[PDB]
Amino acid sequence: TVDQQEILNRADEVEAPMATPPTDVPQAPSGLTAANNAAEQLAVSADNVRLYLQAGERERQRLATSLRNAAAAYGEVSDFTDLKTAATKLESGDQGTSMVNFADGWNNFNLSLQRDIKRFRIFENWEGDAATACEASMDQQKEWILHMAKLSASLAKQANFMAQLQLWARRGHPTLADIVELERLAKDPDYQEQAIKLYAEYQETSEKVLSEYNTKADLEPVNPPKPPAAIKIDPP
Amino acid sequence: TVDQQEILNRADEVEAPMATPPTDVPQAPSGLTAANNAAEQLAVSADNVRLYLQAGERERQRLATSLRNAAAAYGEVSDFTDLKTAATKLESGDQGTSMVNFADGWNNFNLSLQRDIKRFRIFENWEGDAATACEASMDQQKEWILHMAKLSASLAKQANFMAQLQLWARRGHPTLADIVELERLAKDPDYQEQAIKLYAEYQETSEKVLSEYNTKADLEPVNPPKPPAAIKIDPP
Amino acid sequence: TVDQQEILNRADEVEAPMATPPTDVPQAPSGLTAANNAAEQLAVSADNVRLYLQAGERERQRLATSLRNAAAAYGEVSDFTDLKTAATKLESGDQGTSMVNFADGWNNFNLSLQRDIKRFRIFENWEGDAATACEASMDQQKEWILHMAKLSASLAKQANFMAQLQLWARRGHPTLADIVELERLAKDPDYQEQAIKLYAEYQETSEKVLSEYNTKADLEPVNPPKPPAAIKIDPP
Amino acid sequence: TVDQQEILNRADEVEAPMATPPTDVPQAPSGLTAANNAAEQLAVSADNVRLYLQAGERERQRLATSLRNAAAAYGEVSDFTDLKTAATKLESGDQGTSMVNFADGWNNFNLSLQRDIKRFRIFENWEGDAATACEASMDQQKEWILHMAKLSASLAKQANFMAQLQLWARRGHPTLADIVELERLAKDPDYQEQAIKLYAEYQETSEKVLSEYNTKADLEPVNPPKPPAAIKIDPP
Amino acid sequence: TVDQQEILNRADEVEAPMATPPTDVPQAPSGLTAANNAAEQLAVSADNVRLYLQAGERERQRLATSLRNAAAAYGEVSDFTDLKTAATKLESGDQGTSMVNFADGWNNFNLSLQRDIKRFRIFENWEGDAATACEASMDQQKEWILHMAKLSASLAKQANFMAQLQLWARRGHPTLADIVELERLAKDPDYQEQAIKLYAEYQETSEKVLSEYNTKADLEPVNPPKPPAAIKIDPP
Amino acid sequence: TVDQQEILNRADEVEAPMATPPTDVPQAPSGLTAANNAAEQLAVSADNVRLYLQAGERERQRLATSLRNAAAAYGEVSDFTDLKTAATKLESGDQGTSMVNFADGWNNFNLSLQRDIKRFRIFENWEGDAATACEASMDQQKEWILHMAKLSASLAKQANFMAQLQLWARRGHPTLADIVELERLAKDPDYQEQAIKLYAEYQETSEKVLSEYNTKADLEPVNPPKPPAAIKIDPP
Amino acid sequence: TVDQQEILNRADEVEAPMATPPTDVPQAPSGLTAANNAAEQLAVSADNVRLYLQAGERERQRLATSLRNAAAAYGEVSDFTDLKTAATKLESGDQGTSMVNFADGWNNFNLSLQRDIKRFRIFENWEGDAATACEASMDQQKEWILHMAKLSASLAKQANFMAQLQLWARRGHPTLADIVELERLAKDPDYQEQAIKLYAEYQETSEKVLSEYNTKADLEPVNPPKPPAAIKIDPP
Repeated sequence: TVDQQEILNRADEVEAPMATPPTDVPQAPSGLTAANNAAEQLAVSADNVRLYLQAGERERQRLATSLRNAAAAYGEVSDFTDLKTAATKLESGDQGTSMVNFADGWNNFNLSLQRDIKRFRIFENWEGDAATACEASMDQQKEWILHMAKLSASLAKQANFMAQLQLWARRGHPTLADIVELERLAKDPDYQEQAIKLYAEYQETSEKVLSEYNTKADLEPVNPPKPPAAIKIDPP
Repeated sequence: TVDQQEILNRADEVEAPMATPPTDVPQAPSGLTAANNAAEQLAVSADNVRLYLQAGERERQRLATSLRNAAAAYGEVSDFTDLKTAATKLESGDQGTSMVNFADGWNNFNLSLQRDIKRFRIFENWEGDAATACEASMDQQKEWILHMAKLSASLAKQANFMAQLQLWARRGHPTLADIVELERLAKDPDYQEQAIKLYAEYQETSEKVLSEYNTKADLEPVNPPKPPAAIKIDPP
Repeated sequence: TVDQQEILNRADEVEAPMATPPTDVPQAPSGLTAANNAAEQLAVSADNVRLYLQAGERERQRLATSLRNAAAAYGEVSDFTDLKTAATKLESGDQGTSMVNFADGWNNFNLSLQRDIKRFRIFENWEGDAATACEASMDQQKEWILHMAKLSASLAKQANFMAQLQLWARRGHPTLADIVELERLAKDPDYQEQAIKLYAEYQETSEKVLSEYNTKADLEPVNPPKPPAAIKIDPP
Repeated sequence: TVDQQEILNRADEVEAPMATPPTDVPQAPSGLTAANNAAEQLAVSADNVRLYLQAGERERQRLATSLRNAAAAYGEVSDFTDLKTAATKLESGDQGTSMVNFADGWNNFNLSLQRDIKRFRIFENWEGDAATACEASMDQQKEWILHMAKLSASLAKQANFMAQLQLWARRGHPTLADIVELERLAKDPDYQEQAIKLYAEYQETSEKVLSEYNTKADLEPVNPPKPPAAIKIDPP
Repeated sequence: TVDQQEILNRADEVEAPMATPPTDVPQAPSGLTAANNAAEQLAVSADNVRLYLQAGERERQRLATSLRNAAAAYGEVSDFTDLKTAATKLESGDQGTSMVNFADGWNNFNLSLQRDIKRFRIFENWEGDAATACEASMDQQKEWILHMAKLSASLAKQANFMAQLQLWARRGHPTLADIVELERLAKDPDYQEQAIKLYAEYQETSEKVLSEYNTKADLEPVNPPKPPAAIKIDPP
Repeated sequence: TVDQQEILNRADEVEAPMATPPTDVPQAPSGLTAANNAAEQLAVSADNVRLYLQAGERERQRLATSLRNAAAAYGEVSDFTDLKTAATKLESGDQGTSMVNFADGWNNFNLSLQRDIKRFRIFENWEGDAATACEASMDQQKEWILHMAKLSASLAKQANFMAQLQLWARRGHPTLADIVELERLAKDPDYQEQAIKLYAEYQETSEKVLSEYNTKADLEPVNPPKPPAAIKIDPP
Repeated sequence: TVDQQEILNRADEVEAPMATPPTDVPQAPSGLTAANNAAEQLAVSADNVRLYLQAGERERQRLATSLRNAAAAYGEVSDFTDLKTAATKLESGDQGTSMVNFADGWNNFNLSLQRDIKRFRIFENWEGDAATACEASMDQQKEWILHMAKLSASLAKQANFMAQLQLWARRGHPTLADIVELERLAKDPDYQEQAIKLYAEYQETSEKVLSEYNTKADLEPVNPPKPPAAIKIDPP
């Protein structure tokens, strides 16, 4: 006939908790202002993704309620200070370890969302109009979940990008020790022919690296779409 | 039953003031005419963004009013003068510090708008047609707010671009001191073989740098979309 | 109740004169035929923009009339002659100063149009169907004004482009003095081995520069869209 | 009241003759077959543009008639022979002067069409449904005229392109005199080591230049859109 | 009144024969298999274009009949054998002369179709609904004719492409005489150090040239659209 | 009157057999696994094309039946083993001859389909609604046939691509004989300085060639569209 | 008449089991974290594809049921530890053999799905509305199956990509043995001039290779579309 028990089991399965998203807060990789902006952009994007996940959770409760109603349809139930400032900022911070932890957490969440779309599979023994409509609704929830996983992945991708940017800038930029060297070796009045040249070259490379850093550390915000409305089935 | 108190609390939350946008006026980085044009373009774009923010504020008041009405639905409640002119203009101004302050303010505003979309989350305990319609309206307001944050970001991005352009032009262009040097060292009649060559090279590089400056300092205007109309719910 | 005085004040504000567009006529930067074509294209585009501005002015009068009617709804109220020709033309004219004056005027007009969209802001105290419709109409006028400002900007951009093209061609092309030199130094029969070589090189570079000049001096016409029709509100 | 005289004056203004298009027939720049094809393509495109201009003239008469009817609505009123052939063809013809005359004429026509859209401006003192409809019709005619001017411009652009192609090919291709030289200097049996090399190089460059010439001289046809139908207003 | 004679004259003009398309059959430029494929592709495309031209001819007869009916509405009326094979094929055939004759014929047809759209011009003295509809139908026929001319042009363009490909391959590929030379000079046992090197280089260049030849000689088919249906006007 | 005999003749012509597609099975050019995959992909694509050709044959029978009914409407009728493995596989197989036979067959089929669209030409003496509808149906069949010919061409193109890939890989990859040489010349303990270098270079080039081979030998599947449904005309 | 037996045979043919998809689980090619992520992404994508294949199987059962009903319609029926860590991870794992086994299995599945669309061919002897509708439904199932085969192919393609990435990284990155060498040869205090240079170069190349590895090992998820609903035919 009609297997109400299959429908009830599927209703409990569809609103079971999914994976818990990460909650760690990523810190700025360095002391540069663009780095702090990037870290704050990531934190805000993470908060917004968590918020929309709670919205999806509500949609799944409503879908489970509709399934239970559908089941009940059957039966009863030259000074160096600019260079020194740039270098000091660049070598401060944690150099990206918290970014990597952030990215790992969000990649894990990506994968664990992807593993959890079994709960939206089609029914074995249920058929008819209500079953078709509920399957369409579960399919929509599945699509939204996959989109959310993709957003989680893009979040982790941006965090990894920030970590690699920090490394690239750190090996492309004159060290604080090199700047202290160049300054002192400019305190002696025999090398000027060389030190002044080196100062100009450092100051060049520094402006160049920092311009690269400032533009590439401008992260896109992540806005999650709201989950599609669950199908509503009133109690009999 | 129906939690009117949740709706009233959400109505007060949705029309609470958001972050205040920055009001500082960015100055031209140099004395060049294109720089002044760019600064004025930025000032006008900032004014226009502030104006549309006031429009969005009105839409949020109307949305709060509609929520209060919906709640009441339940119960009672060769001369060097061209070179000298070019250099003098290029080294005048504040060299972009007010642009950087402008950009910082607008990036902060970007982030603080992004942090303030909690006020548009779905309802916990409210359901039905009015709740669905009000959620759709809040979702629209949220979308508009995110677009406005994106425009704020683009504003700050343009200001940062102007600051970097000023630096690039300043290290790519012969100094006023170098021009005074070249002129004087051309006042002595032994070096002509060299000074005339150097004059032509300077004048080349100067035209080149200034053409770059004039085209890249042509900033796009920013026109904000008007906020979507709030849903209207009449009093019972 | 309903503030008729706000509506009447807004009606007077919306049809107040806007900035006056520039009327100066840009001259050809040189004697080349493509330069004259470019100057005439600019003059025609400027005339067409001014014409459409008058159209927009009429639309704003009609909008003000509709607002006054809406207010009344409440209560009572080898020879060198080709080279010598090319050079002589290239060094004639004003070399682009009138183009720069033209561009400055049109950039100023761009900015002053952008500053004048306050007159289309939403109403504070007016609400209902007529207010919504009038706000939509003002929004349309605002959009058209911003498009017109963008066209003004593109006009100034083209004029600046012509000035820079004139400079580029002038420093890329052999001078009239250099051609007179090469000719005379070819009047003596000892240098032929050199002068004939130099003549061919000049004639090369000249064809090259003039082909560049002729294609890049082909300016797009500017056709302004007509302003959207104002909303019509009949007197009561 | 209603100014019939304004409408009648505008009716006479809208059907006044516009500029006369050029009628000169462009000749092939050289003797090459692709050049003759290009000249014939240009002649056909010019004929087709002139034909559609006559169509637009009829539409303007009909529009003027409709305006007069609308006014009456108010009151009473190794051998060298392949090289020698290629060179002989390339140096024949007029080398592009008639192309330049053609292009000048069509650029003048472009500009003079652009200057003649005043006749489609909105009305000062006429209003209502018929006025709106007639303004829409005049706007359509204006759009068609601007498109026709753009086509005229593209026609002149192609003619200029053909002239520049002729120059480019002429300075990129071995002269007839150089070929006669190479042949004769190959009649003496001491230089073969050199002349045979030079023959192969000429024959290379010649095939190369002629392939370039043949593909770039393949001109797009110009098909004018027919003018939009004038609005029809019957006599009262 | 109504000029029936104009309509009848236009009916005879519209169904007069147009230019006759060429009927010559293009031969393969060489003995290569890709060349034979290309020639057959061209022959088939030419046949298909001729077929659709006959279809258009029928549409013009029907249009003329409809015009006559509309008129009657008023009143009564290392071995070298792979190299030797490649070279022998490449130097066989007519080397592209029949391709050039084919292309000339089809370019002439292109132009003569373009010259023959006068027969679709608007009417001078005929007006009303039938005239508008017949003008729309003639306009459609004109559009189809222009598309057919464009297809004829593309046909000639492909034939010219094949001829140029044959030339390019012939001067890029080792001659049969050079291969006989290399073989014989490899029959003597003193040069091996050189001949074996040269054999490998030839065999390289030969594979390279033939791969180029085989891919570029893959011609697109030409499918003509069928002509739009003529408007049908029944006899009175 | 109405020529039924023309319709009956066209009905017999439209369902006459078309060309028979090739049935030969293409073998893998080498022993590489990607080559076997490519050959199997080609075999499957060929089978699928043959299947859809049978579908089109049924559609043509139905169209002929509809034509006969329409006619009846009138009257009565370092070890070297990875290198040795790679080389041994690369030099096995038939090196692409069966691919070339396959491609020839499918190109012939392409052309012979293109030659066989006469059977869908418009009618001479048949007119009216049924004739128009049957012509539209024949036009659709013609379009499908041209698409099928294009798919046949793409099939042959892929086979040719595989043959050229086999040649490219074979001359870009160290021979089995060269690998046996390098190994043995590494069996003697005097050359190591050289042989080890050569081994690394071979192993490099081999990985490089095989990666190229594996990615380019990944062939797209060919899915034919089903033929459009024939028009149905019931018997009178 | 109507061949019910053909329909019943086709119903049994359409729901016969298709090929069984592979079930092997691909392991990470190395010890890098991105490699583990890639392997897990592949495993999840494989699981999701298998799930949708089960969905398609249900659709084919329903289609077979509808066919049986349609049949019944007729009758009764400087330390080195970062380098040492990087190298140790890179050389761990199986270096991609399980990826290659995975890819082979999924390519086989691709091909075997492509070979199994005979079951959706059109009917020989069945005609009418039900036959047309069932053919459309089978065509849809065929389209879905081809899309699923394409997804299987993309799955195998990604696995092959991971294997090639592992090889590329392994020959682009300093060996663990080379790092042990460089460290020890830095334990002796005579070579520093060289070893320190080599350490910096290794550390460079290592960061470079690992950044490449981490970004290219970021695999797209594969989301299969759900199969189109089978046509429903109720029993008579």
